[PDB]
Amino acid sequence: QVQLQESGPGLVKPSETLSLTCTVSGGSISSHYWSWIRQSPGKGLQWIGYIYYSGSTNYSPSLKSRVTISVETAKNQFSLKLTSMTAADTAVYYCARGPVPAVFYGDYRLDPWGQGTLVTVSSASTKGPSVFPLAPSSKSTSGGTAALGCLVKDYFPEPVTVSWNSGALTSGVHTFPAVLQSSGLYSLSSVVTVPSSSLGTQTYICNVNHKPSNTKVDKKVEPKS
Amino acid sequence: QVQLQESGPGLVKPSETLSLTCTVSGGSISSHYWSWIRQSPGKGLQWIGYIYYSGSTNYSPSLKSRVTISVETAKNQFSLKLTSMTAADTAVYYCARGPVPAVFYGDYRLDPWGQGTLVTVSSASTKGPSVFPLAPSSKSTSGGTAALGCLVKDYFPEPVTVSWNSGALTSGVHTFPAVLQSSGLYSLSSVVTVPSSSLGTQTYICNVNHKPSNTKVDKKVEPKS
Amino acid sequence: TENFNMWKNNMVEQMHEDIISLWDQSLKPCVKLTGGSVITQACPKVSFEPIPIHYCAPAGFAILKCNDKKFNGTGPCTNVSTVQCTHGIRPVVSTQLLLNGSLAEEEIVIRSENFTNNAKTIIVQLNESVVINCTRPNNRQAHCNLSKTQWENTLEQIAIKLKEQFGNNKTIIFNPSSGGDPEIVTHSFNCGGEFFYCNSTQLFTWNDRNITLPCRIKQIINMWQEVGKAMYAPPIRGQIRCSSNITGLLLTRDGGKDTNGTEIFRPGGGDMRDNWRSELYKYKVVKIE
Amino acid sequence: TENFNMWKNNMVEQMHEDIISLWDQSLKPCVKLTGGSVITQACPKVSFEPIPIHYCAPAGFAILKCNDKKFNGTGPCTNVSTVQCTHGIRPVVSTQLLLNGSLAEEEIVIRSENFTNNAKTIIVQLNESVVINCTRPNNRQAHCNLSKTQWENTLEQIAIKLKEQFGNNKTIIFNPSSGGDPEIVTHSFNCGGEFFYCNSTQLFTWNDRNITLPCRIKQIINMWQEVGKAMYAPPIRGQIRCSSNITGLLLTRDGGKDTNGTEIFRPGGGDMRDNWRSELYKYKVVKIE
Amino acid sequence: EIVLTQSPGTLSLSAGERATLSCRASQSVSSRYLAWYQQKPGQAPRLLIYGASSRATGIPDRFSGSGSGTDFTLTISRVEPEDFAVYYCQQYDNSVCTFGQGTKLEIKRTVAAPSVFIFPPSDEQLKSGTASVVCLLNNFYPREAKVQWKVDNALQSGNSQESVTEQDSKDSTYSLSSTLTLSKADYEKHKVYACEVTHQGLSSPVTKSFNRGEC
Amino acid sequence: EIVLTQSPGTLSLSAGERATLSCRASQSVSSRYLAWYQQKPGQAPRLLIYGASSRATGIPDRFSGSGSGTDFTLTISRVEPEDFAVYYCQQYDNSVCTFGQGTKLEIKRTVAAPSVFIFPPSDEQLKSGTASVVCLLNNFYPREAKVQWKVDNALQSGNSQESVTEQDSKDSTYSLSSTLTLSKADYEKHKVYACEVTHQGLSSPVTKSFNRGEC
Ligand SMILES: *C1O[C@H](CO)[C@@H](O)[C@H](O)[C@H]1NC(C)=O
Ligand SMILES: *[C@@H]1O[C@H](CO)[C@@H](O)[C@H](O)[C@H]1NC(C)=O
Ligand SMILES: *[C@@H]1O[C@H](CO)[C@@H](O)[C@H](O)[C@H]1NC(C)=O
Ligand SMILES: *[C@@H]1O[C@H](CO)[C@@H](O)[C@H](O)[C@H]1NC(C)=O
Ligand SMILES: *[C@@H]1O[C@H](CO)[C@@H](O)[C@H](O)[C@H]1NC(C)=O
Ligand SMILES: *[C@@H]1O[C@H](CO)[C@@H](O)[C@H](O)[C@H]1NC(C)=O
Ligand SMILES: *[C@@H]1O[C@H](CO)[C@@H](O)[C@H](O)[C@H]1NC(C)=O
Ligand SMILES: *[C@@H]1O[C@H](CO)[C@@H](O)[C@H](O)[C@H]1NC(C)=O
Ligand SMILES: *[C@@H]1O[C@H](CO)[C@@H](O)[C@H](O)[C@H]1NC(C)=O
Ligand SMILES: *[C@@H]1O[C@H](CO)[C@@H](O)[C@H](O)[C@H]1NC(C)=O
Ligand SMILES: *[C@@H]1O[C@H](CO)[C@@H](O)[C@H](O)[C@H]1NC(C)=O
Ligand SMILES: *[C@@H]1O[C@H](CO)[C@@H](O)[C@H](O)[C@H]1NC(C)=O
Ligand SMILES: *[C@@H]1O[C@H](CO)[C@@H](O)[C@H](O)[C@H]1NC(C)=O
Ligand SMILES: *[C@@H]1O[C@H](CO)[C@@H](O)[C@H](O)[C@H]1NC(C)=O
Ligand SMILES: *[C@@H]1O[C@H](CO)[C@@H](O)[C@H](O)[C@H]1NC(C)=O
Ligand SMILES: *[C@@H]1O[C@H](CO)[C@@H](O)[C@H](O)[C@H]1NC(C)=O
Ligand SMILES: *[C@@H]1O[C@H](CO)[C@@H](O)[C@H](O)[C@H]1NC(C)=O
Ligand SMILES: *[C@@H]1O[C@H](CO)[C@@H](O)[C@H](O)[C@H]1NC(C)=O
Ligand SMILES: *[C@@H]1O[C@H](CO)[C@@H](O)[C@H](O)[C@H]1NC(C)=O
Ligand SMILES: *[C@@H]1O[C@H](CO)[C@@H](O)[C@H](O)[C@H]1NC(C)=O
Ligand SMILES: *[C@@H]1O[C@H](CO)[C@@H](O)[C@H](O)[C@H]1NC(C)=O
Ligand SMILES: *[C@@H]1O[C@H](CO)[C@@H](O)[C@H](O)[C@H]1NC(C)=O
Ligand SMILES: *[C@@H]1O[C@H](CO)[C@@H](O)[C@H](O)[C@H]1NC(C)=O
Ligand SMILES: *[C@@H]1O[C@H](CO)[C@@H](O)[C@H](O)[C@H]1NC(C)=O
Ligand SMILES: *[C@@H]1O[C@H](CO)[C@@H](O)[C@H](O)[C@H]1NC(C)=O
Ligand SMILES: *[C@@H]1O[C@H](CO)[C@@H](O)[C@H](O)[C@H]1NC(C)=O
Ligand SMILES: *[C@@H]1O[C@H](CO)[C@@H](O)[C@H](O)[C@H]1NC(C)=O
Repeated sequence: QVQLQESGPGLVKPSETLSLTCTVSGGSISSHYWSWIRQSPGKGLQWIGYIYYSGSTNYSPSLKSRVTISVETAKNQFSLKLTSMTAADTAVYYCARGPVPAVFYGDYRLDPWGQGTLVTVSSASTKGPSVFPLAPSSKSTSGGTAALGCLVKDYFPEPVTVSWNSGALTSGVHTFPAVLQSSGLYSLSSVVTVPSSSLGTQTYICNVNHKPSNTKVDKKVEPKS
Repeated sequence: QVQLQESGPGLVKPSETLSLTCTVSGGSISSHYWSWIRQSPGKGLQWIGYIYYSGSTNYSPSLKSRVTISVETAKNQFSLKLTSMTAADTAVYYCARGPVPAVFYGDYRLDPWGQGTLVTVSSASTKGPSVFPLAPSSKSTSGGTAALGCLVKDYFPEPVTVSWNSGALTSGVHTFPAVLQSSGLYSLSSVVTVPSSSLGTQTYICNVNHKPSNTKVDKKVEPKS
Repeated sequence: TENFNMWKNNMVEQMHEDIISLWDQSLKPCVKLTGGSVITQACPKVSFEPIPIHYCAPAGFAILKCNDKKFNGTGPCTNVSTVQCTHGIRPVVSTQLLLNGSLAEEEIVIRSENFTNNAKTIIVQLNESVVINCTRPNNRQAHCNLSKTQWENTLEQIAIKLKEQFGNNKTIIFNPSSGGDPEIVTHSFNCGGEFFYCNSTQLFTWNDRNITLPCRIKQIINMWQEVGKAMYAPPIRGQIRCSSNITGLLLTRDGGKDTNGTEIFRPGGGDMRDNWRSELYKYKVVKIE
Repeated sequence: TENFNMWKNNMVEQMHEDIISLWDQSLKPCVKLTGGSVITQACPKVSFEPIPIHYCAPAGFAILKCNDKKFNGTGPCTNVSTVQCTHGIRPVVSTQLLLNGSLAEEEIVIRSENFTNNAKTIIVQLNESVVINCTRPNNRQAHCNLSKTQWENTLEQIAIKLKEQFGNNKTIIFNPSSGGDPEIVTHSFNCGGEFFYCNSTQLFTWNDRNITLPCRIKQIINMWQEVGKAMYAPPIRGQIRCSSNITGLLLTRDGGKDTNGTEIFRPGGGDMRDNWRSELYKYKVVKIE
Repeated sequence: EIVLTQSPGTLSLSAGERATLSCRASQSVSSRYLAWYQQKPGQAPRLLIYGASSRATGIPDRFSGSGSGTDFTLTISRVEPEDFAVYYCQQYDNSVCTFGQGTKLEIKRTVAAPSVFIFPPSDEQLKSGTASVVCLLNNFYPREAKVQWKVDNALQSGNSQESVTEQDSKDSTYSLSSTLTLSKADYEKHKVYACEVTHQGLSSPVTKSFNRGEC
Repeated sequence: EIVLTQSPGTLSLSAGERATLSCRASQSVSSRYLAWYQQKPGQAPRLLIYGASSRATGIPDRFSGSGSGTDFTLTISRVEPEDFAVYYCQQYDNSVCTFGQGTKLEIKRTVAAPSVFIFPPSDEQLKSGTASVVCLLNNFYPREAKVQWKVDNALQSGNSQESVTEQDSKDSTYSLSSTLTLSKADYEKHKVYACEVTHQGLSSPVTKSFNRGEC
């Protein structure tokens, strides 16, 4: 099926401009309309504008002055350009097909979407996380199931993404929203619960990704004894 | 072929109204437009208005206030009505088909016409003509051809129409324009020329018609000896 | 208790208007445009051909469709559905013969605003269509062909419907149209802005295996063209497909003192409004409240 | 020394505009009129069907028609007649398959704004038409039939013209269209304001007579207006049939690292402007002075 | 509303020559709506040309129409003796049909002397108390001629009227008649009633006459 | 330009119940142009309904759309645990595409007590000069709970932060983590590190803990 994939700087300095790129696969930009949409944390959705594969564009009025949407059908992608970024522009940016149908008798809707990219407007530098194990207790509930995890500490900006044993282990996993430490750096933890019996044989590695800093870390979590 | 035939009072008193009727034969009023047109003596042609067989009409602006054109398709004729006749209204009145074509892609023109009727506005009474022979001279040119005719005298109003031997004899005939005698009555003569040899055998009768007075006269013209 | 009068139905007048417009529209040339924002100067011209058209009521109004079997066209109607639009009609410009129209539901049906009134036209609606082929001179003299025994058959069927209407103790005769405009006298008709005129003497001389009608082709010939002749000749007019379905006739009856039990009929009745009338007869526009 | 570029020809954009208008026009209802002088309230609506249309230049302008045999569509043209209007075109709304169009003068002809650029659509113009009859369920239901051995024949003929274009040492394969809008993926098309969608998987799976396609019919989800049951439901439109002539295709070619002498083609290419483009390719509007 | 102005008020030529009559509209006019008509004396007008250049049926092809916009032209290639008529251009526009004031076409020919005849009043009329004597000038050209009545050699005045025909259709000539009108009384107190005609086609003035009582 | 106002800001019910979310436009709007979207936490929105009442493909039929003109309604017949999401109506008109502010759908369920775990700082991290102690409250409901850190029985304040998950997709519960953050120095001058949790699902406050140096 058709799949979209945004990509671009997680971080952007104040007053400077934003550039993003959505990449299509499974389908073709040809014949279709393509939109960018953004959503501020906790806030609602805001349509930015679209471009016809032809090249003609149409922007949201309240943004018109600062927006540029380009297309490169040859390489099968389209792009965003946002001028004079400010804190108010910090958001998740999505690409999506539509909302206008290819043909006049088609249907009006935003379909496939992207995953979205979190863009942060800040002068602060990028900083990679430090990962620490949350060693499982031989006490906690060694009759039944126990809990362990990873402490991802002191990184900027957001986000990070954890998985376990390369995403083999998925259920019983909780990754917490990050918290902003007074140091101006984020920190979160991800945890999972597993039958105590398994502690001895099964091995556990969390896989931490921090794209903004090009960091990929794999920390082995195990019982301290 | 299609033939039109006007008919109505030769004479109309001042301030009174005029009524005329055109009668169609060879064709049908149905589907067609029908016009009345008038021409004053020596003057030019003036379109009065028309009626669609449907019944809708259209009058000349300078006459609108006084004109009524009716149609009676049942009997295959249409009619004129002119209000407040004055000397200025004395004219020959023609009916004619058109000028608008039956269908939108037809041709615009006035065709077949009528013969026209001469209408005279006057308080004077109608008076029948008196006809007198213009006996041929045994002198004039009794070697070759001689001339004879009819004197149509003291009639009103116009017109009269002469023919010879019931229109068998036509060539060599001249009928003169009428003249208005100080008596207020018209008078004209019609003449014809014929080989002298024929005077003895051939017989000559002029046929005088004065419709306004319902007069038809046939006077025998011959040599006085 | 619902009234219909096909003979006073502004829908007819209205349609005629539109057809006329469609015609003028097809003659005017493109007006050159102005402003820095014009795509091309090329303007679209729709050729003068039968266009599928519905007629429709605005909100607060509606169209009544009479559905009575063999409806009189005038008077009350019992099975009257109410609709928003008429059926689609591809109206054909013609005289004498109604073309490409609707067929009488069951058997031949005739209609007149009055039958005693010989002035009023009679509209025939056939229950069985009659085909007729006509061709542009390969540019082979313009003409039209017709199934003879099929046509003669039709005339007989019509005669019957008239005997019924005028007392069947009478003899029916068809004569060609008498004097009138060329279009009225001939069977004329549109074909892409070119008009055929056809000697239908052979079509209307009937009493008690195919027919060929000779035709002329009057062309557009202006207007709005003076001092403008720099290009070539027409585009798609080599051998035009004009062939069609005869679905009706316009007739008128003679009325002289000396016609006894004997009735004469002829080919062309009224104006073209009567064409539209033959399709719109079962409809009426009316207000809601 | 005369230039033509069918791929940048505002006439295409312009025509598309008009077709769109014709569509909106066909959706809006009648606006009630005012004034003591209105014939009826019934306004004429022209149904959404292929209308014969010429395009024409205003005075001081003209249209150039390229007449070169098997014209490239782009570049110079030698036999260029200058005319006032285009031929009449009855444009058909569709995807994948071009319908009721002009046939290639001699043999199959293909065109693209670039053949090395796989992004650019390829327009096929057939020299021999392929018939296709389509029917609706009277409310197998809602499909289309096609001469198999005749179609397979065509694909082969096309493959040849591509081998010529891309070096005939290559193998040609046809695949159904991949992901996209429903209309783009299926072969969809208009039929009086109702739109067919047709699974053309069977049309585009080729290698080395009757074919039936499963179709669905989408009725215009009336954009304008609502709550109109004071009128009931609309049956008499028209009814038509969409049995028609396939005179072309829109294709696009795949471009992956691992395709060797082997080329894949699929059935949907660009937007509908490309439809118009296939008829208008040999024309251009230009100014006089 | 449009105003049609015709080409020359009067136009006069010989047979065989070419005639050009123009018609000029106050405004611009479509050719479909312009027509020409021919009116011979004593008759209704006859449609000559419709749609500017279309020849009415039955009309001799020596007539042709032309022009457009504002200026239009009727043309007769080879004038005939009976092409003698008044010619009107007409148009229909804006629901109104107007004519030009027409162009009189006159024919030129060779000089022709009249044949003169004189007629005594009939006995029938003398019974009435009035007497009419008539002088006929037959088929002559050109138009200017002069009659003189003499009664017993006394020249008459203000007691006679005369009338002239329009140019002939075949030969393009005129004929004239004069009528001396007396009361029976006066008529019967004179013997020689004489009519004298002077015309360009007569080397010497011609007198026809008679005697009352005698022939 | 149009403004879309959604139904109840927040809407909260149990599984099996029927959910009604409305969307009201500042003006009148054609149904072709109205769509609904479902956004689960952490994900992009998914098209739910297009053309007012047309179900997007793959979407469970327990969703339906309705309404026209100004008022539109998304309806879920039988709410599921993972129907937990924010729901947006959207329209495109006049070249502009707007959304409502959305309706948060929350799920009601039975009270559930957390499972508590405590984590000592790693040796790896102690090397860094800072110590993080972590308390995990797992799968509990409702949301309101309270952690208390005690170091050698001394109650802590302003030296710990906590974070909570969104309701679960399967069981609709919350999980919470608190982080006590000390410097290596401070951490190493206390033995009993204890975490106390009070929650409605606990008849009595639960305390997990450990000793530094020991387990
Ligand atoms: C093409 O399709 C045919 C019949 O469906 C099949 O036999 C052949 O293997 C295919 N060729 C390819 C893709 O190699
Ligand atoms: C009216 O409808 C009824 C059935 O409801 C039917 O019997 C009748 O024939 C219809 N039309 C006429 C001719 O009255
Ligand atoms: C048929 O016409 C007559 C008079 O022409 C009228 O009285 C009657 O109502 C009509 N019949 C029908 C079926 O409406
Ligand atoms: C059509 O009507 C005619 C005349 O009323 C009749 O002869 C014929 O049987 C009917 N049906 C056909 C064959 O179309
Ligand atoms: C029908 O026409 C006849 C003949 O003219 C007439 O007498 C009768 O009144 C007409 N019927 C009407 C008008 O109702
Ligand atoms: C032409 O007329 C004939 C004779 O009726 C008819 O059978 C045929 O269908 C028409 N069309 C063509 C293409 O010849
Ligand atoms: C077209 O050419 C043909 C010769 O086939 C000839 O009739 C005429 O010049 C043109 N057609 C008509 C009838 O106008
Ligand atoms: C009769 O019509 C046919 C086509 O319908 C036509 O080709 C033929 O010329 C016509 N009659 C003759 C002369 O065969
Ligand atoms: C054409 O019409 C004339 C008169 O209308 C007629 O005399 C002639 O016979 C007709 N031609 C044929 C053979 O139909
Ligand atoms: C049939 O019609 C022809 C027309 O030419 C005519 O000569 C003949 O007398 C008619 N026969 C009858 C029965 O009236
Ligand atoms: C009647 O219908 C046929 C087939 O639809 C069409 O080709 C023809 O042009 C129509 N007739 C006329 C004269 O318009
Ligand atoms: C004529 O009408 C019939 C229905 O009676 C229809 O099937 C066909 O399309 C038409 N044929 C022609 C020649 O246009
Ligand atoms: C009129 O009656 C006459 C006898 O009076 C008779 O010939 C016929 O029935 C009628 N006229 C004709 C010739 O049809
Ligand atoms: C034939 O029958 C009609 C209808 O009743 C009747 O008027 C008359 O007796 C006959 N026709 C005439 C008027 O001769
Ligand atoms: C074919 O295409 C090329 C590139 O667009 C062009 O230069 C050339 O003129 C074309 N050949 C012709 C004239 O068919
Ligand atoms: C252009 O037209 C001529 C005829 O005048 C034709 O023979 C020639 O083949 C054409 N030129 C080219 C190169 O196509
Ligand atoms: C049309 O072209 C194709 C190959 O290009 C060929 O199969 C066909 O025979 C050609 N000619 C015809 C019959 O139109
Ligand atoms: C034609 O397409 C190819 C493929 O990208 C490219 O190399 C060439 O530059 C294209 N022509 C253009 C874009 O001018
Ligand atoms: C159309 O739908 C109706 C349901 O009301 C049904 O009776 C009919 O069979 C349907 N048509 C088909 C065959 O799809
Ligand atoms: C083929 O198409 C025709 C209509 O064109 C249809 O009647 C038939 O059912 C289709 N397929 C089959 C089963 O033959
Ligand atoms: C209908 O479609 C079939 C192909 O499926 C074709 O053979 C036929 O010509 C088409 N139309 C007719 C005449 O039935
Ligand atoms: C296929 O094209 C290639 C060019 O890449 C060429 O080397 C080879 O000769 C071709 N294959 C043939 C003709 O067998
Ligand atoms: C229907 O289309 C789908 C994909 O759109 C395809 O997988 C399937 O094979 C097609 N079915 C038929 C019967 O053609
Ligand atoms: C299936 O296809 C043909 C077209 O060739 C179509 O006309 C008809 O419905 C069917 N005929 C056959 C071959 O069974
Ligand atoms: C193509 O033209 C034919 C004949 O005019 C028509 O029947 C068919 O519906 C047209 N195609 C479409 C779907 O517009
Ligand atoms: C297909 O096209 C041909 C000519 O291009 C035409 O004669 C035929 O009627 C068309 N088929 C239909 C009716 O769709
Ligand atoms: C595989 O395909 C490529 C085309 O991209 C071609 O150049 C290559 O020669 C092929 N592999 C071999 C070695 O045959």
